[PDB]
Amino acid sequence: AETVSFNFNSFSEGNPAINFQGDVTVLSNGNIQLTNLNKVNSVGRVLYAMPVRIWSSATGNVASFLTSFSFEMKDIKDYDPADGIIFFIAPEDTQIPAGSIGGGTLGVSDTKGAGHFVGVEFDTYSNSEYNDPPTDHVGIDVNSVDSVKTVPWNSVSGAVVKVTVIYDSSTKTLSVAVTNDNGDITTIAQVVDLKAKLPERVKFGFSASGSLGGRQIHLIRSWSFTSTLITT
Amino acid sequence: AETVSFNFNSFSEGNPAINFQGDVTVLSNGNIQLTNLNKVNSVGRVLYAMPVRIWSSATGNVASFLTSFSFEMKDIKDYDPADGIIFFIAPEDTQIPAGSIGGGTLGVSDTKGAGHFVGVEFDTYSNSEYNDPPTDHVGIDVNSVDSVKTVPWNSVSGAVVKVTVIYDSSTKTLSVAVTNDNGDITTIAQVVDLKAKLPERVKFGFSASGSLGGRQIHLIRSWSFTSTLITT
Amino acid sequence: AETVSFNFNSFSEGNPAINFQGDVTVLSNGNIQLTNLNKVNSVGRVLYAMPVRIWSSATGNVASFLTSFSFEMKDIKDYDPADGIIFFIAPEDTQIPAGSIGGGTLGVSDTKGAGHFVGVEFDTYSNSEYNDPPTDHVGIDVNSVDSVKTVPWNSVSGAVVKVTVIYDSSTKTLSVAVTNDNGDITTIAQVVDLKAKLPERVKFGFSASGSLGGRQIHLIRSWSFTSTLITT
Amino acid sequence: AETVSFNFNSFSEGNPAINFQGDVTVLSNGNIQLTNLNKVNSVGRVLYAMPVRIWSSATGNVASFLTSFSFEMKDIKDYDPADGIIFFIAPEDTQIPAGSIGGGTLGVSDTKGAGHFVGVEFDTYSNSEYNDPPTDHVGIDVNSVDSVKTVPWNSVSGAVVKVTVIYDSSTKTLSVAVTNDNGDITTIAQVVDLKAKLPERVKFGFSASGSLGGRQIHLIRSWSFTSTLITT
Ligand SMILES: OC[C@H]1O[C@H](OC[C@H]2O[C@@H](O)[C@H](O)[C@@H](O)[C@@H]2O)[C@H](O)[C@@H](O)[C@H]1O
Ligand SMILES: OC[C@H]1O[C@H](O)[C@H](O)[C@@H](O)[C@H]1O
Ligand SMILES: OC[C@H]1O[C@H](O)[C@H](O)[C@@H](O)[C@H]1O
Ligand SMILES: OC[C@H]1O[C@H](O)[C@H](O)[C@@H](O)[C@H]1O
Ligand SMILES: [Ca+2]
Ligand SMILES: [Ca+2]
Ligand SMILES: [Ca+2]
Ligand SMILES: [Ca+2]
Ligand SMILES: [Mn+2]
Ligand SMILES: [Mn+2]
Ligand SMILES: [Mn+2]
Ligand SMILES: [Mn+2]
Repeated sequence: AETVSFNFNSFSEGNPAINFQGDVTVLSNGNIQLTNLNKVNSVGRVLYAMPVRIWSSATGNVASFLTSFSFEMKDIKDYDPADGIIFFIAPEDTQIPAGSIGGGTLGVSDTKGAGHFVGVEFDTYSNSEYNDPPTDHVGIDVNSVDSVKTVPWNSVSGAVVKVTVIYDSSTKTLSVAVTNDNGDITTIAQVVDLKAKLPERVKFGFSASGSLGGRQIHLIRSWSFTSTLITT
Repeated sequence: AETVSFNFNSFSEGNPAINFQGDVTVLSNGNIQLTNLNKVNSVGRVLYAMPVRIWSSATGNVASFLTSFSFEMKDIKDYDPADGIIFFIAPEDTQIPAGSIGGGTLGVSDTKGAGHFVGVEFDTYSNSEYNDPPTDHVGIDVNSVDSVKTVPWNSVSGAVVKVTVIYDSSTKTLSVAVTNDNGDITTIAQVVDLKAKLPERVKFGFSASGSLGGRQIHLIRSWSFTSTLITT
Repeated sequence: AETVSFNFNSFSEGNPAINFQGDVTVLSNGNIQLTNLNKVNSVGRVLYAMPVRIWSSATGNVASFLTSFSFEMKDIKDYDPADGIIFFIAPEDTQIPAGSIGGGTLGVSDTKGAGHFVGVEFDTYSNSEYNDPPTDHVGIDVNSVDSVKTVPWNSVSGAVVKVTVIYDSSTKTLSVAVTNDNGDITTIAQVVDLKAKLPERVKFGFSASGSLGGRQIHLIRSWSFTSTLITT
Repeated sequence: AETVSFNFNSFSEGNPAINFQGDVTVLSNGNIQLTNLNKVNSVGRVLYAMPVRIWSSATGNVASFLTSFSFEMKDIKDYDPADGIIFFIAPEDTQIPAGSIGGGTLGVSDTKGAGHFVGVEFDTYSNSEYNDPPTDHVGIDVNSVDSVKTVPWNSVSGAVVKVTVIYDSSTKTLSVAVTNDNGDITTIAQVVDLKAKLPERVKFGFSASGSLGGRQIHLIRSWSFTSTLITT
């Protein structure tokens, strides 16, 4: 049993266990602020520094995992509160796309909206170019920000959201339970075959992005995670 | 939207919010103890007092939910660690099976292993009459202790186990993640139509059982739960 | 080469290898509950029945021990979570001080806070009369609850805490390491000359107390111990 | 609260969480074998992949850590039962010494015994060139295999040994508790300033070596670890 687990109640610039990319920043309170409010097309991403072996080519066994995190998206004048956050899974060599425009790409794809990754996105801006629902939403993404599936949701400015994700290898099911400010849960599940979509080794993390007129605070407050790959 | 959220840090058999059936007892430390270690074919169960409306005959909507709980199973001389714990959902009028032989029925089915309920079992004994895996296991049961699906698990005596369950109405999936002592995680998911297997009004709870030579300590420590049904 | 080792995964007041002093009871789950929630100034202690030789009056040698135990402390309505647990070493004829007032004395000292012992305390109520720090803390005590040194700590109700203690004769150093709920560790060390503060034969154990308004669950889940006295 | 914690009950050729240097090899049973029996002056080391930040340049705070593990040293026909196993901390760029001659350098220092590391050695051969005690022994080394302090010990062929170390950052005390096969314990402590002897980012692991005439099986069976640095 090859297992990976950790728990962050706060963060601090300096911990080698974390990989910072782009305009990421660690506030004084311990929170991670993914984007810069004075930059255009800002993009910041945080990843667990250590790669996770989600599946073996030898045994063909895929790992299952449980994870929970919490974030916040406070509005600021006078920009459009966009574009949101996305928890994602990518190859360990992953970097912010070359010449990223941020915006509706959430920092994980090119302009077309494609890229190499898997993710649960929290959209606060309806990008019609990526077939985005009309209202805020939660989506399951696979190599594209044009979600394979999405569900209506609402991002309350200054609210702290609680999220729980469960991946079951046996069924390739990716479950997401989102708990809003008002104690109401929201959920979206989807069968995503990770062994088919990503390499044996990957990195998990968070990405947020903005643009010219679309900007907002993107805070990642906590994150606990555990993954287990059977080796027998 | 219709929501129901509650959280139990510790229990008290003098609390109206919970129904106590069988030989359930609440130890001075707040712990719920399902089986009586002294009794034979001891059956103990707990249910949340107020029924939860998991679906509408008017709208046809099914509710999604996120509930988590921690329990503990510990051995004793000179019996066999048995039989197990099971998180179940059933009709609001549910009661322990008439003339319950406890044992491998986890106190929710009849001798043939059939009852009206959907739940997640935590098996510590391999009953062949119910086609059980040769080892300890976690199983998804739908009206029978002859699990729809199962996963090799390991019940470590004296260890506090954390369990997280997600029910996505849309896909009808029931995902489960269990954290062991060795820090490794175990998961199991399975599509189940609550709407087709259960009434619109149900009750959630826990139940355990023992036999003649099969007995062990079954303790439910904490339990949080939130479910939301859309009415629009 | 004189060694004394044992291991308790659970307890039972039947087994005589342990003295039961005070309001201590043993729950059906095998947890040694040290205080009586319904009593005022309750005090309950537990000692390993066999006295341990921690130093020879022949060689002048002192023993080294490695011991680890796990406890739990949980709040209760509607009293202040008090007062704490203390692992301690004392003369084999040790008993709860005469007319103990529980509370901050932790059941090991008299009113002023003086007693004949040595232990690691897990204090959960700042007692100014005993120069207690402002928050919960772990302290090393020598014939007094006015700790020789303490370190900031936090008690999480219902949380199962693990502790590992090492005592090195050569350096007369007592090193503690607390493993909290969240996963973080808290340590504290202090040079304590055992052969100078106690007699050849002593008894190891736990204690806990309470007052009129200070009450809470003080459990002892497990306990392993190994000591070795060089006789060569 | 910056914390790093993991737990290996076994290992696997392929886990990204572990760096393998030298003759290291992973056995079919999960053990790690540090030295190659058919090689001269063999050297094999295993390290925790992620670099650990033991102290901060900003807060001047040094972290504390708890860690335990078990290993096995078995004889072979018909080489000399040498040289031993060392648990150490070193700069994140630590590599097997250049031109390493193995033997009594335990693969962590040069021919004169010097090196940049901190660790607990389990010496099974007496190297007078490093001022070694005459009998098997455990020692606290600081940039040298000429131990800062040692304690008589005994390496029993085939025996599984359990070790627990505690580093209290405040007193800067490094404490070690070893448990021979016969259940007896051996302890050794010594103040060591990590903030002074090592950089901010270091790595933990195990090392072992042999010579042309001295060889033996060095196995690392398990390893758990928790370090915490105070950010506030
Ligand atoms: O809250 C529980 C607490 O109760 C006591 O606290 C000391 C208390 O004594 C009364 O004499 C004084 O009037 C008041 O000012 C003091 O605060 C108990 O001593 C303490 O250990 C704890 O149980
Ligand atoms: O006004 C906000 C809006 O601005 C653009 O049109 C960007 O492409 C979108 O992603 C969004 O940020
Ligand atoms: O040994 C215990 C075992 O005994 C039988 O075989 C019962 O049918 C099981 O349910 C279990 O209680
Ligand atoms: O006999 C074995 C012995 O051989 C030499 O003398 C080496 O220097 C030692 O490290 C040890 O390996
Ligand atoms: Ca968008
Ligand atoms: Ca069974
Ligand atoms: Ca106090
Ligand atoms: Ca040597
Ligand atoms: Mn979208
Ligand atoms: Mn079963
Ligand atoms: Mn104190
Ligand atoms: Mn040496």
